[PDB]
Amino acid sequence: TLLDLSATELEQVLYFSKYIVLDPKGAILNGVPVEKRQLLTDEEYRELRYGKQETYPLPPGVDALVKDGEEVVKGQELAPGVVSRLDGVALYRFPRRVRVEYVKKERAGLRLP
Amino acid sequence: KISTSDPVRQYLHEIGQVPLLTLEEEVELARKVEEGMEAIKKLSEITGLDPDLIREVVRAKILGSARVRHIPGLKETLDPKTVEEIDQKLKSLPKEHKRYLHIAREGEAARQHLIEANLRLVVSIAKKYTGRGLSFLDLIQEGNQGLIRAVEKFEYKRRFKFSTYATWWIRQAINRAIADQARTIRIPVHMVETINKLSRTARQLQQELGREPTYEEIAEAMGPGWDAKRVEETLKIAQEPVSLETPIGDEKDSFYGDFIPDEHLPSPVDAATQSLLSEELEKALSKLSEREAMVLKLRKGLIDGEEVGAFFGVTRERIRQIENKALRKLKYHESRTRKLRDFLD
Amino acid sequence: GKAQFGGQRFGEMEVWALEAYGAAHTLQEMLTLKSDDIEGRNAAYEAIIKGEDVPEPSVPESFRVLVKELQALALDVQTLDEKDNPVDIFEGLASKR
Amino acid sequence: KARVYPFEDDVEVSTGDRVAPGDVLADGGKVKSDVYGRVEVDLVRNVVRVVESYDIDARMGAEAIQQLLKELDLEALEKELLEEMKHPSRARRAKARKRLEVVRAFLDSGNRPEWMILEAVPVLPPDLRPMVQVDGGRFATSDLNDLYRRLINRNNRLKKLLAQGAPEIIIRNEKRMLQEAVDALLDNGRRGAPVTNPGSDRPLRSLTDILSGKQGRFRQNLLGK
Amino acid sequence: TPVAWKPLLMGVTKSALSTKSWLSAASFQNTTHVLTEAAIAGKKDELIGLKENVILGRLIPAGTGSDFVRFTQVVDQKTLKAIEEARKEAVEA
Amino acid sequence: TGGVAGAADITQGLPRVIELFEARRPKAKAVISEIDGVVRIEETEEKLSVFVESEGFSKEYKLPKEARLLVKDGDYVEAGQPLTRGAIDPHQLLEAKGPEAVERYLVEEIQKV
Ligand SMILES: [Mg+2]
Ligand SMILES: [Mg+2]
Ligand SMILES: [Mg+2]
Ligand SMILES: [Mg+2]
Ligand SMILES: [Mg+2]
Ligand SMILES: [Mg+2]
Ligand SMILES: [Mg+2]
Ligand SMILES: [Mg+2]
Ligand SMILES: [Mg+2]
Ligand SMILES: [Mg+2]
Ligand SMILES: [Mg+2]
Ligand SMILES: [Mg+2]
Ligand SMILES: [Mg+2]
Ligand SMILES: [Mg+2]
Ligand SMILES: [Mg+2]
Ligand SMILES: [Mg+2]
Ligand SMILES: [Mg+2]
Ligand SMILES: [Mg+2]
Ligand SMILES: [Mg+2]
Ligand SMILES: [Mg+2]
Ligand SMILES: [Mg+2]
Ligand SMILES: [Mg+2]
Ligand SMILES: [Mg+2]
Ligand SMILES: [Mg+2]
Ligand SMILES: [Mg+2]
Ligand SMILES: [Mg+2]
Ligand SMILES: [Mg+2]
Ligand SMILES: [Mg+2]
Ligand SMILES: [Mg+2]
Ligand SMILES: [Mg+2]
Ligand SMILES: [Mg+2]
Ligand SMILES: [Mg+2]
Ligand SMILES: [Mg+2]
Ligand SMILES: [Mg+2]
Ligand SMILES: [Mg+2]
Ligand SMILES: [Mg+2]
Ligand SMILES: [Mg+2]
Ligand SMILES: [Mg+2]
Ligand SMILES: [Mg+2]
Ligand SMILES: [Mg+2]
Ligand SMILES: [Mg+2]
Ligand SMILES: [Mg+2]
Ligand SMILES: [Mg+2]
Ligand SMILES: [Mg+2]
Ligand SMILES: [Mg+2]
Ligand SMILES: [Mg+2]
Ligand SMILES: [Mg+2]
Ligand SMILES: [Mg+2]
Ligand SMILES: [Mg+2]
Ligand SMILES: [Mg+2]
Ligand SMILES: [Mg+2]
Ligand SMILES: [Mg+2]
Ligand SMILES: [Mg+2]
Ligand SMILES: [Mg+2]
Ligand SMILES: [Mg+2]
Ligand SMILES: [Mg+2]
Ligand SMILES: [Mg+2]
Ligand SMILES: [Mg+2]
Ligand SMILES: [Mg+2]
Ligand SMILES: [Mg+2]
Ligand SMILES: [Mg+2]
Ligand SMILES: [Mg+2]
Ligand SMILES: [Mg+2]
Ligand SMILES: [Mg+2]
Ligand SMILES: [Mg+2]
Ligand SMILES: [Mg+2]
Ligand SMILES: [Mg+2]
Ligand SMILES: [Mg+2]
Ligand SMILES: [Mg+2]
Ligand SMILES: [Mg+2]
Ligand SMILES: [Mg+2]
Ligand SMILES: [Mg+2]
Ligand SMILES: [Mg+2]
Ligand SMILES: [Mg+2]
Ligand SMILES: [Mg+2]
Ligand SMILES: [Mg+2]
Ligand SMILES: [Mg+2]
Ligand SMILES: [Mg+2]
Ligand SMILES: [Mg+2]
Ligand SMILES: [Mg+2]
Ligand SMILES: [Mg+2]
Ligand SMILES: [Mg+2]
Ligand SMILES: [Mg+2]
Repeated sequence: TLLDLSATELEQVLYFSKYIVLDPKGAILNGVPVEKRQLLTDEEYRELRYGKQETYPLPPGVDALVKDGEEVVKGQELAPGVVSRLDGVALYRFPRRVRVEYVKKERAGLRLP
Repeated sequence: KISTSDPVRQYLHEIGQVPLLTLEEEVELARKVEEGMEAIKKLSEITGLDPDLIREVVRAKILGSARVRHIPGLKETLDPKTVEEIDQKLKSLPKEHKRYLHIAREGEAARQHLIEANLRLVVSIAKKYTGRGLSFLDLIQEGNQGLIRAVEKFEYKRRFKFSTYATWWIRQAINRAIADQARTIRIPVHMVETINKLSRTARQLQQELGREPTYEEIAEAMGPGWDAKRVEETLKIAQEPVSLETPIGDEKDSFYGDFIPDEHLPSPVDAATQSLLSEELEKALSKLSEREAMVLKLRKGLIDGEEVGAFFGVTRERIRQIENKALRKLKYHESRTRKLRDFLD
Repeated sequence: GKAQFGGQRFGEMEVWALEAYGAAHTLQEMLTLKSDDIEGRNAAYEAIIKGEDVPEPSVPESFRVLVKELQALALDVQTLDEKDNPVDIFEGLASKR
Repeated sequence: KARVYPFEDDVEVSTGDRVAPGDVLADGGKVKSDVYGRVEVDLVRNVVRVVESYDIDARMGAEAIQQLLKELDLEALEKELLEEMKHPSRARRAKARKRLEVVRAFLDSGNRPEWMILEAVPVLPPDLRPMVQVDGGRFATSDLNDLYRRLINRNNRLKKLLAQGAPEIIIRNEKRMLQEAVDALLDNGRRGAPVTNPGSDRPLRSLTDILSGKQGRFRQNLLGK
Repeated sequence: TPVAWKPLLMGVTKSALSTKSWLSAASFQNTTHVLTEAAIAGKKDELIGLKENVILGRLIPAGTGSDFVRFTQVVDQKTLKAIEEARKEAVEA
Repeated sequence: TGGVAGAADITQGLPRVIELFEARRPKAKAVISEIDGVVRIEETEEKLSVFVESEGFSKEYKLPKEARLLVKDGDYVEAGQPLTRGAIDPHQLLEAKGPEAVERYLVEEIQKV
């Protein structure tokens, strides 16, 4: 009542479990400006603080997708919907840059120490 | 709404989004955790700062702002200025030592990550130590504290993976918890196992007699130094208490605590007692010699219960002399004017 | 219980009976000296014993038990003065140390 | 967004990184440079990974409400609702009148509203929550004590959980329990009902059940003595 | 500032269910709510009325505990002349 | 008091004394006259109707089938006067003839029992 929050449900929501309410300021968007007193979910919240989208898709065999991904992964900015080419179709559908990880037996080039 | 489901979903969901691969991810994280250690220590070496200090500053930068330092641990590390100063020297560490800084943080992160991923492990474990007297969430939580303990000692050099390792370090944390918190009136772990053995034994004894064992069997079957007094005693401690607030007689509206009387409190009879007793004892104490009467009055009625150590400078002979002569003149005139005879007790 | 008879109950219906009369003290007594005033009933007996016209009631333990149960919950119940200022029910046991 | 060769511009404190030598950025957890706010570091190639989300104060639990409650200048909301009260139509002005009630008394006379939040739990006296010798050696204690232990254990386990290291899920998990617990002693049953272990599915009398109850405090303060 | 009101009629149950002193209200409605509100507002229960003042174990507001007679003294003509003699003594030197 | 069945009109004994102290809506309410004027009645099949009017205004009163009317086509009905037969709701009499009225109704209606 005193705090204009959903009098009976916004409380129950943040009180006992993790549904967050942006307290003072939060510059970055959801699509709209920082919600002064509005509340959000873990999921969307997660999408915020670490970075927009997380996509870890790791290849099946050692030579088919490990090559498609590697060639375009290290310095190349991978655009949304980057259609990696081998098992099925490795679909990278989101933003900016890419970081691959290990490499077995095929050909070794441009990798870390 | 209802609390088990939400947490279950809470971690199950995160594991569902990030389980750790059998070898790779656990190896990776492991490797990072260790390097963190080696890093922090080497940081301690070059900064002169305690590895405890180096540990908490990297924690703050990776796990939480001034908010997490201020509320959890009251206030000895200045929320802003203090930790920051520490991060500045870390920056100053050239190319060579700066590396350890960068590693330490990354290692600290990996740690938390390994901890997150192996939370299903705890709950699966904690799931079976259910009916011991601890709440499922309490159980998972202690077990959780156990998995964190394991994280501190696992040596990835020794090939075995964290699965089997966490198992032990968790089961130990749980069992302890069960033995330390489950009862209102604490009972050491030995008494606990003791009680389990006693129970189990009573079980095998119920097996054939058709007679709930007299405390004779239990002693025998138990072993070396078991006797009737011992078993009657253990099961007496085994009974948890009773709810002072329990429905009594016709449960209609009866509460067990209105019925217990009180002992320290002087029921009227006693207040009147101490009134006359003190007034009459005080009257006798005045019209007398303050040499051995007050000695035995104060030595007996003022501090604690020593003939020799009772009188100041004058030895025992004058003590016994006035003690027994004044104590009898006092008693024999009190025999005349009978005031004390009627034993106030 | 066993050998001491146990007191009679003074029910609301009975309270009102006194309330209706001008039995002011007689009702206080029933609520203090006779049943819950820990320090009261004590000084009460002794006073009677020395043929002293019974003393003036101290606070009932019902009251004190209450205030505290109430303190047990966030709430703060403080008695006040002529002018809005403190007064003390718990005789000297609440001030600290 | 991955930056490989950031450069030095000293208007604001040096943001990001230098060519290769100096790296002013924080390591690879939390670092706010421009509108983008997280910074990971890959010493492989000079690569200063800079994620974009920014300083967003996100809280849940009494923590968040404690804050909200301190920040409010009741006077402002008093005058704001005054206008909301008489001017707009009956729908939002009616809600505002019920919301002005509470704010008024808060300010009127008595005490101010930051106290509704609990961070210091008063514990009821001891002799009032006895531990007594019964029969054979049976003991008897006021139900309040099982509840008190609840809270204390949780509160402690919390502290040690924060200290040991803190995986988020587990800390909330506990903070949840903790909350629930703080309810238990105050009032049991408003949200679920706590039970002494298998023997009596009975609501451990809460301090509430003490005051009101089937046969409580002001209650039997009038049934009789 | 004319305070325009409207005569209201409520049931004996409700009439009491809501009253000045929370003490009395704590006794039968919802001890739970009754207090919550009485608290928030910093309510000063002026004790008048016997219910509220009985819980205190305080003397009853009605009866011989009447502000009209709580104070009354008695005299013997002998003690009357005794006190005036105390006043006579007030004459200095 | 009473039970829902055909036409059970009043309430006797303690049940009533409860309905009186506690201001309640009688089983068989009696529509009172908010206006003090003259009476007029009508014929059609389903529902009856009594109209009170002065040189100023008239008011329509819906009196369903069960309502036995005490008033007749012709004379005056003071404010809060019984226009149906039976029990009266204190609130309504309060509004209509005033407190002075309700107060005086309550007392006397109680003693009646
Ligand atoms: Mg709302
Ligand atoms: Mg709604
Ligand atoms: Mg609402
Ligand atoms: Mg919820
Ligand atoms: Mg807002
Ligand atoms: Mg969240
Ligand atoms: Mg190109
Ligand atoms: Mg999407
Ligand atoms: Mg290779
Ligand atoms: Mg090293
Ligand atoms: Mg050196
Ligand atoms: Mg301190
Ligand atoms: Mg110092
Ligand atoms: Mg700072
Ligand atoms: Mg800052
Ligand atoms: Mg080195
Ligand atoms: Mg089982
Ligand atoms: Mg096993
Ligand atoms: Mg056993
Ligand atoms: Mg076995
Ligand atoms: Mg047994
Ligand atoms: Mg019985
Ligand atoms: Mg006693
Ligand atoms: Mg004396
Ligand atoms: Mg003598
Ligand atoms: Mg002397
Ligand atoms: Mg002498
Ligand atoms: Mg003498
Ligand atoms: Mg002596
Ligand atoms: Mg001595
Ligand atoms: Mg000693
Ligand atoms: Mg000496
Ligand atoms: Mg001799
Ligand atoms: Mg001699
Ligand atoms: Mg002698
Ligand atoms: Mg004899
Ligand atoms: Mg004293
Ligand atoms: Mg006394
Ligand atoms: Mg006498
Ligand atoms: Mg005297
Ligand atoms: Mg006194
Ligand atoms: Mg209080
Ligand atoms: Mg360039
Ligand atoms: Mg400028
Ligand atoms: Mg506003
Ligand atoms: Mg509006
Ligand atoms: Mg509304
Ligand atoms: Mg709060
Ligand atoms: Mg015994
Ligand atoms: Mg428990
Ligand atoms: Mg999370
Ligand atoms: Mg989570
Ligand atoms: Mg329940
Ligand atoms: Mg339960
Ligand atoms: Mg339980
Ligand atoms: Mg229990
Ligand atoms: Mg259970
Ligand atoms: Mg209840
Ligand atoms: Mg209750
Ligand atoms: Mg009722
Ligand atoms: Mg009601
Ligand atoms: Mg009642
Ligand atoms: Mg309640
Ligand atoms: Mg109220
Ligand atoms: Mg008097
Ligand atoms: Mg006189
Ligand atoms: Mg003189
Ligand atoms: Mg002269
Ligand atoms: Mg003269
Ligand atoms: Mg019928
Ligand atoms: Mg029928
Ligand atoms: Mg019908
Ligand atoms: Mg109705
Ligand atoms: Mg007609
Ligand atoms: Mg018609
Ligand atoms: Mg009809
Ligand atoms: Mg007429
Ligand atoms: Mg008639
Ligand atoms: Mg009117
Ligand atoms: Mg009118
Ligand atoms: Mg009128
Ligand atoms: Mg009027
Ligand atoms: Mg009338």
